[PDB]
Amino acid sequence: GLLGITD
Repeated sequence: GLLGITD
């Protein structure tokens, strides 16, 4: 989820 990156 962080900046849309994986988590």
